[PDB]
Amino acid sequence: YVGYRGRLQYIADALKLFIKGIVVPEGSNKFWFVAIPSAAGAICYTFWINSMWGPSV
Amino acid sequence: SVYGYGISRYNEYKRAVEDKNYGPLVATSMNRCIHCTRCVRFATQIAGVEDLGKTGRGKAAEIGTYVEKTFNTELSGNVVDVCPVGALTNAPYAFTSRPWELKSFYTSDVFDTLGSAIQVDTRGPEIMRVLPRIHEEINEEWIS
Amino acid sequence: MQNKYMQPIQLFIVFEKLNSKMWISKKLNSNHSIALIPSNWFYSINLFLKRELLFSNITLIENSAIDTISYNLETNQNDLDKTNIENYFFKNKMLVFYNYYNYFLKSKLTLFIILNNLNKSIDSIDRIFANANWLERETSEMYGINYKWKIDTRKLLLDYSKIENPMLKEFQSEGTQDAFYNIFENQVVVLKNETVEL
Amino acid sequence: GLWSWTINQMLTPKFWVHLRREGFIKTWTRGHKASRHAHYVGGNRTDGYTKQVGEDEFGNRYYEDFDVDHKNQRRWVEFSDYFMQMWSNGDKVPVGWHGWLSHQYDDFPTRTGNSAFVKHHYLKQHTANLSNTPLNHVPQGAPQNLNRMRFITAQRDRSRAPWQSPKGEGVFQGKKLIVASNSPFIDDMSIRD
Amino acid sequence: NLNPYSYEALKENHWLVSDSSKKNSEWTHKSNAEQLIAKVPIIYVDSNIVRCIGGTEINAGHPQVYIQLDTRKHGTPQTCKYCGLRYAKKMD
Amino acid sequence: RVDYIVTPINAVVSWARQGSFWPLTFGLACCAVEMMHATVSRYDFDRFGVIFRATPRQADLILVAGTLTNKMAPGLRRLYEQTLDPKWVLSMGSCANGGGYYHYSYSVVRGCNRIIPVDIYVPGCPPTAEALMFGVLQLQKSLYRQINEGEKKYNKKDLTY
Amino acid sequence: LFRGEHALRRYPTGEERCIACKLCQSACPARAITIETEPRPDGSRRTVRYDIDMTKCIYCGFCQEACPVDAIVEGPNYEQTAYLHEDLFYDKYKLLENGDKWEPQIARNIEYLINQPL
Amino acid sequence: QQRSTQLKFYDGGNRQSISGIRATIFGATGFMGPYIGAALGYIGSDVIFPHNHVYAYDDYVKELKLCAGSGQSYIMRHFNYDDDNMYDMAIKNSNVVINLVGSRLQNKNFQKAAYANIHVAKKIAEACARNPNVRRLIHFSAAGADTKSPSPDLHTKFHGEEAVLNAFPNATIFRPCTVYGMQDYFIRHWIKERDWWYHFNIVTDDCTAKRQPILINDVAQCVLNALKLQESAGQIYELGGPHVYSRLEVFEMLANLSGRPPKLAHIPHDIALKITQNFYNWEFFNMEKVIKDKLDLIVTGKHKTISDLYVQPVSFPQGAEQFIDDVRYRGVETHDNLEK
Amino acid sequence: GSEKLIEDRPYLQGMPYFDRFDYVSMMVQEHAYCLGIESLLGTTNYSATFTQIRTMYDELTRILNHLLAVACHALDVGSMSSVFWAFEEREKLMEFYERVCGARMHAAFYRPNEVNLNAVSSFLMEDILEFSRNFFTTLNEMHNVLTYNKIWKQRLINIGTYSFQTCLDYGLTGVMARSCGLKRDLRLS
Amino acid sequence: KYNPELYIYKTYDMAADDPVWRQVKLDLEWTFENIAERRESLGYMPTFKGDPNFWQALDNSFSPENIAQVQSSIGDKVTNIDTKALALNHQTEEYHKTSKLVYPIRTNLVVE
Amino acid sequence: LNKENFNRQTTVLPHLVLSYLNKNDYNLKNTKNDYNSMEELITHFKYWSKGLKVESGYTYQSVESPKGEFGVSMLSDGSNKPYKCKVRSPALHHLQVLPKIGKGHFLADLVALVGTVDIVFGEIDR
Amino acid sequence: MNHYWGSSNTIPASSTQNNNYFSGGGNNVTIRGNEIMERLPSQTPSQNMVQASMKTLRFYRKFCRLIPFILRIHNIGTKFTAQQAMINFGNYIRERNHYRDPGLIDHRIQLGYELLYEAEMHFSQHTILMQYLSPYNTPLSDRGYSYLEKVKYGNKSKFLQGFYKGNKPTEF
Ligand SMILES: NC(=O)C1=CN([C@@H]2O[C@H](COP(=O)(O)OP(=O)(O)OC[C@H]3O[C@@H](n4cnc5c(N)ncnc54)[C@H](OP(=O)(O)O)[C@@H]3O)[C@@H](O)[C@H]2O)C=CC1
Ligand code: SF4
Ligand code: SF4
Ligand code: SF4
Ligand code: SF4
Ligand code: SF4
Ligand SMILES: [Zn+2]
Repeated sequence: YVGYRGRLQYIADALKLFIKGIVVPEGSNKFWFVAIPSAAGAICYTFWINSMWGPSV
Repeated sequence: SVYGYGISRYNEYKRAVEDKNYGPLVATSMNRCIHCTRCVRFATQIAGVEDLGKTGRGKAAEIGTYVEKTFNTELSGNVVDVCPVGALTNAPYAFTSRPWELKSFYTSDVFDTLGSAIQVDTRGPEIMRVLPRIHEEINEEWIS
Repeated sequence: MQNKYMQPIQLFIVFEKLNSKMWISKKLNSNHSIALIPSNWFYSINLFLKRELLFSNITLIENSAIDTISYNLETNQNDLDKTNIENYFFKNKMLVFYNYYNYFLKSKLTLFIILNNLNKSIDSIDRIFANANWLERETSEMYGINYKWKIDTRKLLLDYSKIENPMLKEFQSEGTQDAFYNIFENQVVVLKNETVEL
Repeated sequence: GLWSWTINQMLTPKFWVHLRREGFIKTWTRGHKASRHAHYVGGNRTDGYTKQVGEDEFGNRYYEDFDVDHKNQRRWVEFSDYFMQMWSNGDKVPVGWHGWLSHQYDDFPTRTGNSAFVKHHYLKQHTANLSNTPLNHVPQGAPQNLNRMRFITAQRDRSRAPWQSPKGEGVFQGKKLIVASNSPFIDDMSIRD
Repeated sequence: NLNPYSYEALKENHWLVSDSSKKNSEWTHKSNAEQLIAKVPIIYVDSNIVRCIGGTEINAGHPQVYIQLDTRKHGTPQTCKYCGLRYAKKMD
Repeated sequence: RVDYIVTPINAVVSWARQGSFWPLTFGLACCAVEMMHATVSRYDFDRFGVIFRATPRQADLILVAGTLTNKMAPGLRRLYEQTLDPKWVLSMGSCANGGGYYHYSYSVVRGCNRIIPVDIYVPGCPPTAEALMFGVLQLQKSLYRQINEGEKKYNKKDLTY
Repeated sequence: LFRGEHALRRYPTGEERCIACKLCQSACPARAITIETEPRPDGSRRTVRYDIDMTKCIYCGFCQEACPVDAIVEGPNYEQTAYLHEDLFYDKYKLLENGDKWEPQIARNIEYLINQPL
Repeated sequence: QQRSTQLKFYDGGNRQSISGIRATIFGATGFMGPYIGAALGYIGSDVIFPHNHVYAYDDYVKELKLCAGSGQSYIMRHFNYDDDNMYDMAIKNSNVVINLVGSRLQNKNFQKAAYANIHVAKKIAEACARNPNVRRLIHFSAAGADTKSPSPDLHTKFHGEEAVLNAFPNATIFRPCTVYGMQDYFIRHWIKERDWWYHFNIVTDDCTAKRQPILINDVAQCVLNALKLQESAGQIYELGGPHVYSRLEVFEMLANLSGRPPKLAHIPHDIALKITQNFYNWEFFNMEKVIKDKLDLIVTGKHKTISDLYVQPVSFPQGAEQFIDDVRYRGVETHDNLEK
Repeated sequence: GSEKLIEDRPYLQGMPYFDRFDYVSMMVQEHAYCLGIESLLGTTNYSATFTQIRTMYDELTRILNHLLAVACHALDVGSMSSVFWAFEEREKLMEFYERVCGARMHAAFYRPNEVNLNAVSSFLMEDILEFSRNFFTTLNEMHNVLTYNKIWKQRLINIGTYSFQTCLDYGLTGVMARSCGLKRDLRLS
Repeated sequence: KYNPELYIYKTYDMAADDPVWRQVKLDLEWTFENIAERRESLGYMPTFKGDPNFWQALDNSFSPENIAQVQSSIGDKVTNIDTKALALNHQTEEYHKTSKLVYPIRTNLVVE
Repeated sequence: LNKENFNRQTTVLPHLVLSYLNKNDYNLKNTKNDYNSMEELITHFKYWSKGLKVESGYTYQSVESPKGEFGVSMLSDGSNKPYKCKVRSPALHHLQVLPKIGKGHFLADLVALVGTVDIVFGEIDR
Repeated sequence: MNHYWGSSNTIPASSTQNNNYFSGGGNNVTIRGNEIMERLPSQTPSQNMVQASMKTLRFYRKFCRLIPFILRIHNIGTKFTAQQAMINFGNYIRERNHYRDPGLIDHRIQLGYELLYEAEMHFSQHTILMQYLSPYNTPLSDRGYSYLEKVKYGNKSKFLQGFYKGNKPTEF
């Protein structure tokens, strides 16, 4: 039911993940609690660099 | 339920007799009247009024008065308490509720100078009705 | 009852000091017998059952208390006999029934202990039977039967910060305390219970 | 929302027959109406389109085909309202079609003649869920109820009816304010010959 | 027509104030079933005793009840103690 | 001049929020057993996109299914507070609605609405899987519609002022 | 036999089937059915109020099972989700309307069920 | 008079009890509205709240629905706020009418500030004079409500208070001074600014303005006592703290309670006002907030006081300590403190 | 507080409370309550015994409980599809059961000494046979992934090894007693 | 105890791993086939068919004119209220109206 | 093979045993109803208002539920409501022994044992 | 000993040292234990009211020794001071001073110890635990107090004050 035959579930999931708010618990270091997701995301997108799609491509 | 057979076996149309009209104090249902003579005996011996008797014979005997009239003898509340079946009931309390939903507390009246003991049955914040209590030292088991 | 059944008179034989009173009825199965026992020789009876041949192969099936304070025969009052559990319960204030199953004899035994002391204190079989820990904890939490020298006295099912014995003849159905959400406290608070009545 | 009927489903005699019969609008709308499977569009058998078993009072069309691969998927209904993929709800069905669609009874609602259900005078049209809507059922004593005061007064008057005291100016026979009683009953003994 | 709470009215409607418009009951009982049943006509029955169940078969309506159509006064109809239907004598 | 784009943005946000109404993996009693049966293959809540999330910090739909007692009300309030915003609440079963059979029990919360705010309620005890699905669909429709309920008034230029 | 939405049935003439026998109230295992009855203006045995607290109603159908005149019934309506806990407290008029909406299928079910022992 | 303010109630009840008070509350979607609704319903009172707050899925509306028990609270949806018929229907059978609708700190337009306050007060008070069932009428005004105040919100509050007093002779004009609470806008504002900066708190003046903060629970208790007092009808009441404190003193008290070192970076008031006026305003940034910080908000004593209602408010330091336990600075603590 | 709840209500008034006790197995508890009521009444349900419907309902409840336990254990161990398969089987079983009472998991059809003889269809028996074939197929499919999987074996082999004396001390019964080597079962006694 | 009978999981079919289970499966298949053949022998099946006349206000014991008048009073035109049929079915004890399902049960397609 | 028989239609006869062995009770049940028998009406009223009276006594009946022996111990003082009703659920016994069985196991093994203990929280809670 | 109050159930001060490099030690009298309380054995039977009183005094002292940690952990120190909480608990205990049954006293002591351990384990909500520690006849020190009753019912007797308030709802 996500669009026509549920063809856009992933886009809706990403948009909803953006939509929901996040609150850092007062019992933890906000600096580290925020830096961990940002560092993980920066490391996550870097996987595209070490990838070959063909001969010398 | 206790001393009965358990099932019924008389598969025929039942006899019917119309109810009477005796005022707003005695609710009459002659169909369930088993002609137990309780009303006649109580009126003749306890209340002292002479208006109840057995009319007819066979399976069509009428448990009621011959002529159409009301029973006003200051003990009309004892007629309902005297009928062994649903022949006589409290018309003001008719269809009010069942005994399963009434809470009864024993107290004493103040309406009469005797203050005969009674039991007041109530349901929640609303008082449902009152019934006589057996007090041989005040009023036996009858009330006004 | 077409199976072989016999009273466990060995209990009174070993005890040699307690007048044995046993009862067998067709309301229960053919292998169920109920006997009244004094609380004095209760731990002794439990140990003797726990460590005796032809009886060591036993396991505690259930344990429950009966508030014999207000248990009254509603109907057929004249039908009471002179050796009736109903009369025995009417005589006492509480009756603790412990039902065990003996696989060696393949039978069911029900020890009924009559409690009349105001403290409702009895010995604990938790140190004898392992399952008796949680059972006795629940029994104490519900009926107030004080298991002396018990393995654990911690609460079992009663609500936190609540001191009551709901499984008692005095306790009404609705209780007394009800929990709402206190906005002035931004948390759950507890106040008096004002319940709707039928 | 595009391609309600795929090429594979459109490459069948059933699709051509339905399009020639019911038109392009109806052919496309069925996929948006009651989409259950791309291979089940208009039925599972490819020889033709399943006939319309009946029509609901709310415009819904109920059909049934035994060629479905699932036993619990025998009868289906297509609703008229298809604003969104999740716009329609299971409360739009009529009472007559509810028993047939739920396999409660094989009897189905009939428009005229012999009817599988009785037609009494007190029948009222079935409506969808009024919850979270202005047509929601209103209890007698609710705060938003515009006449909860009357219901409260009636309930109180059952055992706690207040005494109608005087309101305003009136005659006073001494310290006793003179006001007439309002008892509906009439004392005949006081006025009789 | 007669004013409520009269002695004649009390004698007639079994010491009750009958409501003609039936809106008073439709509000008190929260249902217009009183007027809906009042829309029914009076039925004449030949037998002096009738068996009423409110339906067509046993357990398909209310329990069977025997009503006596032969009373002291001729032509006095009786409403069912189980259903809203009323039956009267065929002739008198 | 900010409502023109916001309205399409509001519609897209409503569609996205309806598409990922993840129920909380928090069930207690027979009503929760029925809800779990509603997660089975036969009852495809995945068709509507309902995927159970274990953590309240990552959940959006609170499926209160079971009986609430005096020993669980503070935990329920703490979970409701810990639920990430925006949040919706659906109480399935009579016990979660109003106690049900234990409405007169001393160890009953006597209603889940007195503990946490509830958006939707289900009547059955236990409600059918179809009943739970219908309730979820109604809640999703309400959430999609509630985003732009026409609270703002339209100016003379047909613009929400 | 699906015990769906509680509803008040009626005779084919439309008259109230409830005979104020209090059997439903004495049979509701949680006492979820509340009745307040007084003699009708015509004298019928009908209640002034008939309430069913769906918050405390198990929808068990015991009232229908013990119904004396086939008044209380359990219609097939299962989509009774309520957005208000106050709205969930159905009453006499609401039950009458619910029975009016789904009387036909209820009538067919009643006929089939009666035909089971018949 | 012609409208009896007598409303006899049994306050000894609970959430599920009956007190006899029927109330209509307008503008309760803020911080005080939920508190007032919980306070009234705590003794078992009937509450009706007309609301049209955007993004209705916000916890404010659902929590306001939880102010009273089930069957005792009603939330009227999409009230027009300009319909006299709707206003009359809202308090048709309510003996209390409480108007807390007022310009938000983020609200900046002079027209909207004048429109909302003045028009809402006039219409609500006029409707209150058309329904005789109303026994009490309360208007939640600002303590610093004055005609010459540079704060347009304060000027509109003073004008609305005058209009409400004119339309309904027996109104109760509340003047709270920076009520402190959980969802408040002073302690929460300071905490939010400090956490967003993590270095200091932005100030636009010398922080010399005097303030008398009060507890939200104290305000609710005072409101209940005033509703229980007949002489409070047609009276203006002021709610200030037991002791007066400056803005710098408030910052120092907050720092002492929390342990975070108070660092305040000062900025030019003129440039700050120009920037906050030349842009869109939010809850954490408002020209109205700047003007209020450049304004004195103290209990002027020109009318009745909380002492007239006979409620002794608790210490603002005690309230702040109760409210900010978890935001403490993680200093060196004993080994026993590590096990919290 | 189900104990006091039942104790403050009539005998029939506390009937559904047994279903809520054992949520997975609502028929075994109802059957036990009916048997206990009959024993207190000193009689036996002749119609229920002669119809064998009590045995069929107990077997269906046992099968449903076993399927649910297998689903939960597989989910806990890490198998996510056996839960779905057992849930489909339980849905079929509940559909069959609801034909006798109208509820999926709380039927409460068994009365103390009375049986609703009208609600008995031979089509129910035929569908029960078909469901038995389907359940045999489903059990084979489930055993194809859990019986011989090395991961499942190493996750269950010698785990929680109890014995006869261990079971006797704490009174472990049922499947636990059967696994402990104890041949105790009230059905065959 | 001196001669145990051990059921060992050896085959991919748990039913095949027990001779009694295989026999039960064969019996179920045979019974299903026999029932199917017995039903196929008739080629038609009776089924419960409700009638609007079943929801009639009065029973057969009532008079014919009275029954028609009662049916007209409720504005009933769907149930059969014919006086001739009412007189003909006076005091009848028929079972019910029944329908006949005709084999084979196949989907009714609208194909052109 | 018959042509108009349910036996011809279905080989299963759910009423055959009861009809052959208890024909008197079968006929009594299939013939008389509360809508037709006044005694049956009284029975329906008593069963729906006060319930059948139970003789005073204490009994304990156990049934082999799938989780083990589920027992009910009912003591009735003669009234329509039992004086006491205790429930011995095998789930409680399984919960009481998990710590004795959980000792020495890892976290995954503990979860697996909790799954294999066959404990239903409703049965334990009562 | 192998008990929740045992000396060995103390959290080490350091990750490698109990208290210090020269001696050991830990805090468990005023703080929580290292591990959970597996078992809570029943109190030994005291046949003398003197022993019962000694046990009651020991329980009161133990409760007082944890009043600071209980208040600090629950963030409920604003409601009353530690001495104020101790005084309120003493008044509450004095309310039950009429007891004379050693078995009842032992059962009450066991229940109180269990409740305190539950509070020590933070298993119970703070808003509910405040019921025992709240002031008997004074307003909570975490919120403002209104003397409306003291002013209006100034020198009014208890009977008059009760008559002026009303024991039930005035509307129904
Ligand atoms: N906070 C303080 O310390 C002080 C506060 N006050 C005043 O006290 C009053 C009550 O406080 P509080 O509960 O926190 O409320 P808020 O100031 O936080 O919020 C304003 C309230 O009124 C509504 N509202 C705002 N603007 C309008 C408008 N134009 N038309 C209609 N309704 C509107 C809001 O609803 P919605 O969600 O729809 O916007 C909300 O319910 C406020 O009006 C405030 O000015 C006075 C002195 C000090
Ligand atoms: S008391 Fe009743 S039963 Fe007896 S004769 Fe009179 S009417 Fe008949
Ligand atoms: S209640 Fe009694 S008097 Fe009335 S009809 Fe029944 S058996 Fe007869
Ligand atoms: S409402 Fe019914 S099904 Fe749901 S948990 Fe309660 S008793 Fe069980
Ligand atoms: S059993 Fe039927 S007729 Fe009797 S009171 Fe209940 S609903 Fe009314
Ligand atoms: S369905 Fe069951 S719980 Fe609901 S009102 Fe009827 S008897 Fe009571
Ligand atoms: Zn009738």
